[PDB]
Amino acid sequence: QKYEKLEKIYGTVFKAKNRHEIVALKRVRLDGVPSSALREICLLKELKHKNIVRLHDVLHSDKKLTLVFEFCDQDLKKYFDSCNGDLDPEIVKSFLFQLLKGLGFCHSRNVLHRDLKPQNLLINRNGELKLANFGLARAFGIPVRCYSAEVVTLWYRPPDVLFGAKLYSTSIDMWSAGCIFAELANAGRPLFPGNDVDDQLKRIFRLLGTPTEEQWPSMTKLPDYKPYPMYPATTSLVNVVPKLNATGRDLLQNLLKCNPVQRISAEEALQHPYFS
Amino acid sequence: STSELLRCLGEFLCRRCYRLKHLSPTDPVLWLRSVDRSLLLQGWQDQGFITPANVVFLYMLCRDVISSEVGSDHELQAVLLTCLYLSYSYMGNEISYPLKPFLVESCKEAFWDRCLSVINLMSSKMLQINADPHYFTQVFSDLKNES
Ligand SMILES: O=C1Nc2ccccc2/C1=C1/Nc2ccccc2/C1=N\O
Repeated sequence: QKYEKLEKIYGTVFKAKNRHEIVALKRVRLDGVPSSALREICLLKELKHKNIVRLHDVLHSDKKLTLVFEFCDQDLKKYFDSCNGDLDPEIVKSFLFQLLKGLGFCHSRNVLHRDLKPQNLLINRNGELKLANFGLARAFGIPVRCYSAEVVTLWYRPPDVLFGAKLYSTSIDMWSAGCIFAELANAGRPLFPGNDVDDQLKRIFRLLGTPTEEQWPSMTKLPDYKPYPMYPATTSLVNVVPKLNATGRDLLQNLLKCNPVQRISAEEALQHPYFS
Repeated sequence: STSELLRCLGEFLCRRCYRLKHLSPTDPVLWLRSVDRSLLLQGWQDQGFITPANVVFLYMLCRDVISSEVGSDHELQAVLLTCLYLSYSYMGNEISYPLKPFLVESCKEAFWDRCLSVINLMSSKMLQINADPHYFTQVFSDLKNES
């Protein structure tokens, strides 16, 4: 309680100051929101990287947990509103790079984010991008029977999880990263804004192609599989991402694979020709 | 086997809390099985959390957290259940769990203080057990040897 509060930007983020540095507070009521916030604290204490939001301190007073984080000027969503209907190709490149760098770091420390979307990405005035909001994140590596399919915001949720998959790898955040890449490169609008699970799958498949049992053998065994009508794979993503070069589009298709095993990893994506 | 590992943990707590000689290694197990059982109240969890791996993880916390000088079984239950709560938070299949069955102490403030204390000490090991399979094997081995 030595933080001077200011403008009120699972919890609530406030801009604040101490006496000197400006910060963001996340205040959390203690009266399963808490189990979720405890997990976020545990993970962030162990993930220090320039492309991941920094947790400075954790406070406990009057039946509240205050997590004290670094402050960034905006999230990517508000960034999209500030400039309008256009990011320079170089800014697209820079943001994807930093995203993949922070995501590559998480994955290499055995952490899945499971909620990649523009509201969870922070942007400084200096053009630094940081991953935030690890409330849905988790550590992996101990052989488990399964996780949870209740993960990722709808528009960023991959088809295997939409098909009810409870088991998944780092490839889950890679689909989400691809969806963000398309937002960056078009005009900051979601690539797949479905109304619900069914309609989401329709949108993905209409653009990419309903996957065959050839491309994705084990799909019929997923607990909420349904056989959609067999739409044209329109692999010329050119019409959806017109300000992306041939090289950018190649990487974008490799992120956006329906079969989680076909998805490029963060490490491989950074070695992609797109970047240089 | 989950059955064996829980007994190894209940044995460990008796070997740790020497002040509780009236303790049978079966009692801690009962406390752990009871919170698991009632969480099956359809929307807290559709499956049991207590598995061989999760007991191992639980043991990891307890070994470094439970004081040898624990005064009572109510105080032991209290810290044991805190550790269990952090196990559910960190390792659980579901994205979150309630407080209810975990809180047995009257002072709520103390519970949360303990949650933060354990986290500030164990956070690196909580990740390392997951990322570093040699370390997982070592802890599983120790737990096995507590028998
Ligand atoms: O400055 C921040 N530090 C954080 C730490 C954790 C989570 C969020 C933030 C955060 C945020 N700063 C913002 C400025 C404008 C709009 C949204 C945010 C935001 N988040 O939406």
